[PDB]
Amino acid sequence: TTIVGVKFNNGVVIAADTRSTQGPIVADKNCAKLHRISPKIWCAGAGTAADTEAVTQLIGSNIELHSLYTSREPRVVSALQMLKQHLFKYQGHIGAYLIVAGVDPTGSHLFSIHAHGSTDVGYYLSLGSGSLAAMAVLESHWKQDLTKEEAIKLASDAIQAGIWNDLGSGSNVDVCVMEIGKDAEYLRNYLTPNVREEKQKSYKFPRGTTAVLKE
Amino acid sequence: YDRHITIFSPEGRLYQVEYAFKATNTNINSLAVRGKDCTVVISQKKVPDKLLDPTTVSYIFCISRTIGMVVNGPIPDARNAALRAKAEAAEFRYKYGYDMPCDVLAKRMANLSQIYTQRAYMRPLGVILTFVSVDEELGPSIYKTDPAGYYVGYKATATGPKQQEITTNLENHFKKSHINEESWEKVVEFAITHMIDALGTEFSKNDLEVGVATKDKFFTLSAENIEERLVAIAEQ
Amino acid sequence: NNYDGDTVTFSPTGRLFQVEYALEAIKQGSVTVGLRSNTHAVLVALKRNADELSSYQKKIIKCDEHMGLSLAGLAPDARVLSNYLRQQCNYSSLVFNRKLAVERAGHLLCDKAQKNTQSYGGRPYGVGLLIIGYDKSGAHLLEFQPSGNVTELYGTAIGARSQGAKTYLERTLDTFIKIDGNPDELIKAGVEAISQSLRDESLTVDNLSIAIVGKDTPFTIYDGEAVAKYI
Amino acid sequence: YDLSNSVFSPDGRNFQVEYAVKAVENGTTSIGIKCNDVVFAVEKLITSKLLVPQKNVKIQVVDRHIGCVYSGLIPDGRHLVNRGREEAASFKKLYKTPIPIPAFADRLGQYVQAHTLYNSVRPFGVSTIFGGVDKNGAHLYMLEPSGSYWGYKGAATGKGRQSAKAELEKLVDHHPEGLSAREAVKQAAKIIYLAHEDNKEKDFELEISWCSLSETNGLHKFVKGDLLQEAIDFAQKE
Amino acid sequence: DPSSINGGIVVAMTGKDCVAIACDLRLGSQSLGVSNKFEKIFHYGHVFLGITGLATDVTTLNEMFRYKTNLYKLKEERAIEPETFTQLVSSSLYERRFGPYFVGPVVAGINSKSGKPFIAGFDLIGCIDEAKDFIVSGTASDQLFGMCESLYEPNLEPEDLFETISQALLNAADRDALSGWGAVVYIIKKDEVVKRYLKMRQD
Amino acid sequence: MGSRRYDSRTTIFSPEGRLYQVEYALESISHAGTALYKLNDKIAVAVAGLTADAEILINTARIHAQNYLKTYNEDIPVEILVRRLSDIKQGYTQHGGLRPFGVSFIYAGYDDRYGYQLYTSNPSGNYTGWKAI
Amino acid sequence: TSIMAVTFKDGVILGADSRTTTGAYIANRVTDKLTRVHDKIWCCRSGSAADTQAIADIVQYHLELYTSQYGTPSTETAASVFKELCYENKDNLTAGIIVAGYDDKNKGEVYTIPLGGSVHKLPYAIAGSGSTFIYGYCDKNFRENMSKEETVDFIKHSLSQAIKWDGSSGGVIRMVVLTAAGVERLIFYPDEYEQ
Amino acid sequence: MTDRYSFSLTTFSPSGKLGQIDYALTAVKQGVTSLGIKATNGVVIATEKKSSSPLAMSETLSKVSLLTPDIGAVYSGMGPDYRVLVDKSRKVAHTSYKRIYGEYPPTKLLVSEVAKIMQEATQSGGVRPFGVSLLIAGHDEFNGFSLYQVDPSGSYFPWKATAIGKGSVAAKTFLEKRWNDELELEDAIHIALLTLKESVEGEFNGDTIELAIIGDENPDLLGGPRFRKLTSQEINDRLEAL
Amino acid sequence: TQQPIVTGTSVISMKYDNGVIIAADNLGSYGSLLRFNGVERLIPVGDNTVVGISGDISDMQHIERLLKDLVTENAYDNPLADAEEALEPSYIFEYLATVMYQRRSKMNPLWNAIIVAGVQSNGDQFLRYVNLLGVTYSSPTLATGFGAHMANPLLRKVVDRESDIPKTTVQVAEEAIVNAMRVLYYRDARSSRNFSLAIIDKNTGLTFKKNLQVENMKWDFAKDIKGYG
Repeated sequence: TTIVGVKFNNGVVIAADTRSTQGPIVADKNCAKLHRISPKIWCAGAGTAADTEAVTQLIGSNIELHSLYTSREPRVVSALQMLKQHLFKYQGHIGAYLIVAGVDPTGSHLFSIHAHGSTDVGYYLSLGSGSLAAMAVLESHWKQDLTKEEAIKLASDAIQAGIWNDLGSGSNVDVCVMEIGKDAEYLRNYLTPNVREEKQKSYKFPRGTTAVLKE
Repeated sequence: YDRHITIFSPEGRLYQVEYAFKATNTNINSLAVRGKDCTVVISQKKVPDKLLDPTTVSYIFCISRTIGMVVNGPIPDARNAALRAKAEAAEFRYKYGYDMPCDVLAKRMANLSQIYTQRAYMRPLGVILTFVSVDEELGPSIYKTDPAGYYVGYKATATGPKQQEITTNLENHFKKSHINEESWEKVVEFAITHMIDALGTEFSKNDLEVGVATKDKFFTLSAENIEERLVAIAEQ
Repeated sequence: NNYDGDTVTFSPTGRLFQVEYALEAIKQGSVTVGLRSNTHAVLVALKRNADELSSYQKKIIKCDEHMGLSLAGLAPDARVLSNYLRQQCNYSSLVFNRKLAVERAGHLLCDKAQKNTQSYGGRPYGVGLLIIGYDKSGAHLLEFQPSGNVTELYGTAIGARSQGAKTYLERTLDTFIKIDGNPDELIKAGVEAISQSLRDESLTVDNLSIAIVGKDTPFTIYDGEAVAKYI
Repeated sequence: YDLSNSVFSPDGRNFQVEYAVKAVENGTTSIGIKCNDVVFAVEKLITSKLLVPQKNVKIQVVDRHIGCVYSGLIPDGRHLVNRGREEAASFKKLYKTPIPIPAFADRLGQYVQAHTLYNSVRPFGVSTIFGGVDKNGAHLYMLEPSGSYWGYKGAATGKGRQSAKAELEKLVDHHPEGLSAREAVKQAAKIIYLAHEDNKEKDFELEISWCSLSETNGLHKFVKGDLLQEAIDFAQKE
Repeated sequence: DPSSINGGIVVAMTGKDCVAIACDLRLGSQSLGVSNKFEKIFHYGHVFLGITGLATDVTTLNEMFRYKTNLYKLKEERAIEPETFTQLVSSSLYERRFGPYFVGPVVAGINSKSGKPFIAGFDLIGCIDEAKDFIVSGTASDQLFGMCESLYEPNLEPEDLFETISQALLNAADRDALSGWGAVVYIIKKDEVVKRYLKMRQD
Repeated sequence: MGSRRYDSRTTIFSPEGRLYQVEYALESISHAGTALYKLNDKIAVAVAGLTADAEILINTARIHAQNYLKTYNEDIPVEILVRRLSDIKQGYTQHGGLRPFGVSFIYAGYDDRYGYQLYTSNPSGNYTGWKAI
Repeated sequence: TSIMAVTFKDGVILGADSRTTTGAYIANRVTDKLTRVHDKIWCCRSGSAADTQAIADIVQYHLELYTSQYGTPSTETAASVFKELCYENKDNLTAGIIVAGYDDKNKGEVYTIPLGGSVHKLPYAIAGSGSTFIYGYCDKNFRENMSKEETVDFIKHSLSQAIKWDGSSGGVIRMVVLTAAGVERLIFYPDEYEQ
Repeated sequence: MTDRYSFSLTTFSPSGKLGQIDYALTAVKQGVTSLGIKATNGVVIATEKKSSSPLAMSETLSKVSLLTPDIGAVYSGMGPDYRVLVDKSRKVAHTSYKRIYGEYPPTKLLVSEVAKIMQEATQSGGVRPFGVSLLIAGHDEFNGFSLYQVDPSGSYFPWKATAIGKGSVAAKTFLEKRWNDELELEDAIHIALLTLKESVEGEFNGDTIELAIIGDENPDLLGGPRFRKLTSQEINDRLEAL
Repeated sequence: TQQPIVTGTSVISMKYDNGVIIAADNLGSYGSLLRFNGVERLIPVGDNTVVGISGDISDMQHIERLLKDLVTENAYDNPLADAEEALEPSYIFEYLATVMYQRRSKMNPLWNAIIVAGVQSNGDQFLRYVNLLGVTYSSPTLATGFGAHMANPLLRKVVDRESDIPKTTVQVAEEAIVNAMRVLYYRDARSSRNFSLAIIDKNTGLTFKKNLQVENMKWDFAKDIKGYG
């Protein structure tokens, strides 16, 4: 699994791979790893998929309740605090590693959370099994003066490198762009460089091949 | 027993809440006005007994860094409400990672008052609360809560026995034209002059207590810092 | 009265009538006298019986080898308080290996009695107590009322017709304080003091109990033939 | 409307608290005077000569720097002092510093006010005068059965509270620059002796304590010995 | 592990306007067979659930989901949909975070409103795997994956889909020691539901 | 004076041996309409008075029936469910201090042991089978 | 990994590195190990990140309540809160915490709280894995009543040595100065202390 | 300090009436006329707003709340009770349905939950019934558009066009005078505005009434929700064409 | 609790004809690292009690806070809290032993070895030992940890039995204590050169000597040792 997040001048971009495996066998080749906590706050998770999904859903429900209660737009810091407190309450037994990114009235924010509840900030972050290749790519091709398209290209490059150079990652690239003052964030497989070739021979059996005892 | 516990009368009223409202009136009057980027609250500090220490007789509490509260009513319930509000604001800051908005705290206190009026084993508090702040997303903000669990925001507000005169003068002033002064000292002087117009007694420096909520923080003015406005008002 | 159904109601003049009824319950009890000197403390109790075929109820309860009490009023409340005092003395002797002071026991009883006069659902105690003890500060005698008021006196008397014994103790105050070398003389003084409260009655070996504590004297109770020579 | 603890009257009053104040009114006279550095004085009624002199101490000590006196139902005052000791110990354990006098006053006020919110309990029948010395100087406070408390230059409560208040006001007016410690003790003794005139036909015992910077090292100590006798003689002379 | 004690194989494929779900019938204690009539596919309204793993957990999940489905139908006065049932199954599985059932549940069915075939799989703790091609569970998941990666074509007719899923299931079971003892195939169409039993070696 | 507001001590006997609250609830039901829910696939219930308490009791009955079905793998007999609901209603008439329910129930159910049966129940907790209404 | 606090003459300066490693890999190349508890009285933490963050949040909430209710907390109050949190969870957390503060009365205070929950004041404090390599140097070049610039130079030298000789320590050097003037933030890049 | 209020405060009268519920209904009746009309493509909920003081900002308090992105509510009666009940309903809509099934609850089930909450106040110990009557407007995929009324007794009823408050009888008569089978969202809004203007004594502008609608879809507000609360300017524009 | 982190060193004590002497160093070792210096491990309680603690120092601070709380509590409503109702070494030791045993029984011990020393109100010298597991015993000479193996043999050469106690003056006991501290600094790798010493005498009272230093050490002969053959 590879997940990256890059903060440009007026927003954030979150990208991820789309392969989920159990042991040495690929379980699903089109898994979605970008989670919608708030209409402007999106998180991506690595580790135990069920734990990540459940924690994201619970935090999203609590965030929606808070936004209804306060009649105010939700903030990235609130989700960060809730996620880190929930993860710390379980002493790391909930194995989820998260990258959270959002846009709120206070600006644009990007954080990383670990399974034990520790959090950190940065302008570019990478998580997952193939996070080292993505981190190397980010260190190679990052500058503080980035536009939207430069960031959306950097994220794709990092995810592709992590896909190529890690056995735990593969398939397609999912992108999500958050910018101050607009929604966007509707990419959904920007790149799909893993198209399978056609089979040499068709394997459709003629009708009546299988033996039937009773119906 | 409909007049002794918070249960409905045959006409559908709660007499204990009304009695608490009556108990909200010593008879100190207080005023709150919001300007361009600040909020000002003024209260009467009546200490006719010389044995009391004047600095300890106050009805204004700094709930959080940005939020201040002025209470009308008996001081024990006022301190109870102040402690509850401070605890709620601190818990909100710890849990959600950002400062509690003034209207959120007002809504929480209103919910607590409603719970008090809904259960038969807890009497309503006989105080009226006014929270003032400069919210990061709403600018100057004033919100008042009453013993009935009701709460609402005000452009300006007054609490006390003769609050009708102050309200009438304020609404006439607003019909004439918030306050268009960019410095909080001018707003404080305007509030003092308005209170003198409504409640003419030539307040001295020991007859007033002033709290100012700016963007950075909420604070209160000492007697030496209080006597400078009335000198400025007189020299004008 | 409309302010008498519970202990959590104040009268318009600021009185607790349940506590007053508990106090009046003491006045319907037998007279008990307590006194002390520099070295010894003595309690004298007059006992009662239901009829000629019944025995006389005990009026002196031992709390510890250096502290005891005598009761007037409801016996079960006295038993509860004595058990509490025994528990406190045992706790002090176990945890710190120090003999509990009489004043500490007085404070504990005051707090326990107060806690029953302020909460709905309970009632105040209905017994008065005279507690004697000896500790590092000497001999001590204390008087306990159900309201939680604990006093320290050279001599006192509770129960019914107690004014005679109290008047005798006040008149002879300068005499029994100096009685240090003779515990029996102090016992005689206590007996003569309680004799003033008798209403056409004679002291017998069946209705007289005498408890004593002292410097080199563990808390000792005399009843029956033990009190033959003190009559 | 005078049968339950937490029922408002049609005019907004709580009659149980007023009856508790009436109960406080029957108590003995207790006064407290603050000096520049504080001094607490109490009158103990000698109901009979059987009582052992100097064995029924009424002034209580909280931590090592707080002194408390009360007028009213003595067991209620003792219960309040125990609660204050618990709160002071908790504060000291949590923050390692002795609890400031305003914080202690706020804790006591919250406790007393909470004892007026439900009809399962009754309000305390005592009025408390308590004070001491902390990092911000010398403080004196007075707390009532309603839970309201205030800081005072001089406070008094009990049967003879009016004469004591008049004497305190006269002393405050006559000393705009403050009082010393020994002078405050002498004035407290004189005020107690003057306020004892509400009874006359009853012997009384005077108990004095003080807590100030210098001569007590910021701690609370009872005035006993030659100083107390000098104060008594000064009070008798006046 | 408890998931490899009783054995079992469940597979599910999608067709043009229908689904197919097939399962094995063997139930045995380790290497000793016990029963050859232990079906692992249950039905709730118009949705189908195939469970693999510990047999007692399979029965417990069947009873619990029948309970929940009956209560849901009573409350909402309508039959549950495959996606709603998938969410319910995932939530129920995650409820036992530390005491999870050793199960391999698979959900299939046709949505009444949209008519779109729907198939999903789950892990022991309730992670949804929504695949549009096929879903595989049991002690021979690798064999089923190898059989279904090839031989499978999108939008196959139910007649051809039956043959495809039957061949895949039979060839996967023939190479698994803990599965066999017959096979059951359900072809789920728009309110048709056809059930068939297959002929296979008895090992 | 903790709480002397006890509304006539709902769960006590009258001097004649009657229960005032139960009779008042019966009066309320008699003042209601004249008698549509499904407890399970084979049992239906009609309600009279205080539809909210009726819905609460119906939900409880549904939970009980589903628990019986899970436990025994068989549909619950009508009599068992009616008896459970009647015991639930009677529990509030003897202890708890709360007011009794104000709902009258008419159950129609089919089981494999009796072949179609009808019952009625009232706030007193007594249930009776009827040949016809 | 390399944390320090020094009180010279007018306040207190707290210094730290910015390297966070999840083993041999550097998880965060530039981390802010200096965390604010109050306006004054705040310093840096070592050890496990999650435990330190939780303790810092709890202490900040407690001191916010203390400020709102009883005035202004001292440095010793914050040290006591940290000590209680570390000692009651002795078998549950491994943080290690230095707390530094300023106030008018004492003008700079430092408190060290190692594993086990004990607390010591000391005139200067060093902690972390890299500090093991600078115990002698810090002992040979510390003087009381130094100027601000001398303190900055001393911290820079000690932290540069710790960064050089410790594998798990060292990004940039972050310093925070707390005096009567206010709170000042300083950053020193690798090209400065390596030469 | 103990609660010791375990007994119920609502009991049956000898005539079979529940006094507290009747008194709560009396308190509700002396409120503000709020009405709801169900149409073929939406449901409209309208109410009047009062001014406690001239200096009070009316927009700080909203008498119509969003329960779910597809369900909204209005009240007649005691405002604080309505606010607390709205918070409780918002919590219940998540902690009981959405966190289990992954979808927002249908309108009927949410109304059932709210009715259960209001009924629990009429039978438990040491409480009083809520002094509010609620109108719930919602849309769900299978049940379409629905409108419900919940009383303090906890009994809820479905309505096609209903009104509560002081002018409840006159408003109900006006609504029942002409209610066709082809009502549209804008037609329902116009009818609601006419009825509210007739019921009100004057000052009928955009800042003295509050209206909300359920229907269609608002992807622009997704960031779509079917609940839209009309702004004051839009209400004024609609009143200009009244 | 489960393992000590910052640990103290040996505490030694002995009885002389008119009182008790107890000494302990001022090190706060962190294993093999002498991390902390100037740590006082002799806690005076009242005017007649000294408590010496060896082992984990966080627990030492915890129980010294407990001792402060006990001293505060003893003065409540106690007019004779400084004359006749004051705390005694026996009461303090009983409280400490009860606390230690209760902590042991819950499997959450205080990793300390504690020596309580003082003079009783009747003039009898009190000197007793406690530790984790709640094991208590008394002896004319006591030592905890490492000093139990080296300081005790030397001290027992002066006070070997009870009858030797009246024959020992304060000067001889103090010299023996200083010599034992010097030997401990010679042979203990967790020892420090600086230590504190407390004397409790029935007549004079409590004398506290801080910032003492080990002196008169011998190192000259080390010039003659070379190699290892």
